[PDB]
Amino acid sequence: KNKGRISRYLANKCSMASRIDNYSEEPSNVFGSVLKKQVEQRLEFY
Amino acid sequence: HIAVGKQIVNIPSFMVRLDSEKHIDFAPTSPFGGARPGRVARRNAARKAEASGE
Amino acid sequence: SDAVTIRTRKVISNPLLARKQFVVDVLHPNRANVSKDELREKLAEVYKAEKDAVSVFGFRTQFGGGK
Amino acid sequence: APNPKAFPLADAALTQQILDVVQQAANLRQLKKGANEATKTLNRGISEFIIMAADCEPIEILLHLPLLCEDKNVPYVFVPSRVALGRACGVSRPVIAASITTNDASAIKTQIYAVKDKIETLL
Amino acid sequence: ENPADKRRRLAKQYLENLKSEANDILTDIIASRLKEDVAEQQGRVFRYFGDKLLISEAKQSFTRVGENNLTCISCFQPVLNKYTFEESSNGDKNKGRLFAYTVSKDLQLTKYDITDFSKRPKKLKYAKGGAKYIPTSKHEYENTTEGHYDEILTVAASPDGKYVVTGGRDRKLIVWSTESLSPVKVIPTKDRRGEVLSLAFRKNSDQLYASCADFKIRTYSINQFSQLEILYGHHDIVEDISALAMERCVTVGARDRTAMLWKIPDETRLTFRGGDEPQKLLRRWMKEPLFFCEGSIDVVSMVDDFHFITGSDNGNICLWSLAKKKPIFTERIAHGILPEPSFNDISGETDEELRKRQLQGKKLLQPFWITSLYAIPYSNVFISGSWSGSLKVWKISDNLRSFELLGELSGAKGVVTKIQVVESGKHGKEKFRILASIAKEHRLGRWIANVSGARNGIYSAVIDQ
RNA sequence: CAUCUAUAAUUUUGAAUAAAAAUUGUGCCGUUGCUAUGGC
Repeated sequence: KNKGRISRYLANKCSMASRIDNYSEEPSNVFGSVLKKQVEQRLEFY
Repeated sequence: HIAVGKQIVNIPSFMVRLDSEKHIDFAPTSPFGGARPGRVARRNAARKAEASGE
Repeated sequence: SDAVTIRTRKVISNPLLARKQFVVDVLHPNRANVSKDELREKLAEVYKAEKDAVSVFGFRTQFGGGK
Repeated sequence: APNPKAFPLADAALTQQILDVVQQAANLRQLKKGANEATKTLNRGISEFIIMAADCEPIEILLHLPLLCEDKNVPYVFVPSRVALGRACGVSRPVIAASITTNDASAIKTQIYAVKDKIETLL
Repeated sequence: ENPADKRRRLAKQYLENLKSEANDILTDIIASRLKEDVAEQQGRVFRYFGDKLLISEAKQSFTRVGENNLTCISCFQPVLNKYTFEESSNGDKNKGRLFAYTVSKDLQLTKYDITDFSKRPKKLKYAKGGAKYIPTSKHEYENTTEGHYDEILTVAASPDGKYVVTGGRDRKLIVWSTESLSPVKVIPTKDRRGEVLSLAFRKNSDQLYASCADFKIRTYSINQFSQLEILYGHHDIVEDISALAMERCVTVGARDRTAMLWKIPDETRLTFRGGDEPQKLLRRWMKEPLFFCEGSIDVVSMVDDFHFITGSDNGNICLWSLAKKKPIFTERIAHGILPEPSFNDISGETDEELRKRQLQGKKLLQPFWITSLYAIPYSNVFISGSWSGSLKVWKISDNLRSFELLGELSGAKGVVTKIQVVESGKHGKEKFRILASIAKEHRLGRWIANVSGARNGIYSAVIDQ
């Protein structure tokens, strides 16, 4: 259950990372790491 | 059930203007937009209360 | 949670017949056309006059009711 | 030298007109709120026009939308604040992208067509 | 023992006090003072301390509360009743104790004592609503559970000091007693969208103007615990409301951008629209910068019985008079424009010049809102606040056709939800006290881009002369 | 709300433990000290 919900959260965030990574011209691991830290903080919340 | 502003309008041929077009809503005396329910609803509540009381 | 509400309008003093003449607008939600005697009583205690002196007549309830 | 990625961006008067039709559509249940719901309406084909916020952090997450808009011939605007977009959209939280869908028996039909005419001449 | 001799003796003691203070000020005057003390009731402003104020050394203070997002605050102040000289307050131990009542989105209602101008607000009593007040039946005929269960949204304390009313998103008005905070009565608005969004007691009276977001302004009477009348007329939600001694209220409804003044006995509503044109403004400046369209209208305050000020969310603070329909004065973006997004945040890209060229320069700036606004009754000074971290105090020029900025107060840190003024001291030199409830987020939604350095607090500022 | 009981300060024995007559800033964390506060 929580595995399914966290996978859905990860799907949302990886989609957003895909958006920025494609449509920027030279992408940036700072926003990569921002999204990763957000998902990890949500995992700690669970 | 429907009142344009405050008047309970019961004519289906009323030709609303713009201010009326924004002001149409349920009348405050109706069981849809206000006070106590209709006769069917309170009669059903009464008969269910009776069938539980006996 | 009901409240009759009286609002006089266009009070015209008349010292010829020694009176005041006006229009009375009553608001009475969830209530059916408040009695003339009770309106005489309430108007008397509003204008500090006597119930035997105040007079009202010629009423009309709006369509839909509540005034 | 180039355009900004947000472009076309809207003047304040057009912004007021846009947000007015946004609020009436959200009142009458015609408005899909969010980038995913907007992309889904663009795929399903039910959308009438798109509003997009031009200051979200960062801009690419909703910049994926004009590609679908250009390939399916929908007009889109960029308003300058997702805060004001969420407020006029009627959400308790900023929205970055909204989609006014199509309807035929809609009370706001000429309002939507007026603002959409303004957008199509803005492009 | 008779009421005639009792009233005569009280009036003579009042005259002795006024004559003695006339002696202490002489170390005409009595007639002018008495003319003032009656002339509070009728017409225009008379309190004229627009230049007497010293905002420089006005002593500021902040207190923090342990609950998040204070929504509103209303302050009670007993004033001597001039017709019969008893008091405003109800008890004998109150002896002129000033109170404050705050309501917060944690479903909490708190009563503070603020009668000591030196020390801090002392939390006398509190009350909390939870999920144990959810109504069982969803019929909405009875919404009459004795507590709040959703997002208390405003408060108002009665001028007779007997009750305090709280309204929120749970479409109720719960009236509590003031001393034990026990809910004496509860009135649903009886609607599926009738959320209570603002309250105002009629000044020095018992009537109650509750403006609710089914586009309606309901009017209750408290000491009878009844509803008199529902006033209709707004297109978008009626967001804010002000009231004074007469039976005229004033409401502002937001996206239709209208301020409506309701004369209740005459049963007549006046409307006021703005409608500035940035083309005319830009060419009126080319006849010699940033100009914002009227986005919404948020806050209102009635300064006397013929003028009132209105604060929008595009920075405009306007002054309206009952004669001209158009605003008689309009102060521009006054709380300043908002900070600019950071280029790395707006890009997510490597090329700094590209981050800047997508920051776009001028075409992306927005103005500070006007979250709260308050005028001191029948005065020529009013206070305007937002999340710019500083209250602004303004003075109306005595021709009552324009106003100017007296000063700033930089004790603020966060969204200024509500501004209130309490006065004390003698009539010669009155000590004013500004109490503002300040929070991290807005009253209604969240909407706010994470204001930095902001706490849930009550901000006091004592001003003299 | 008034009255009364106790807690909080005084009248008296009194160094008082002591016995006697009456009255009227925080939900958690962190810093700063002769009260100011930074994060969630």
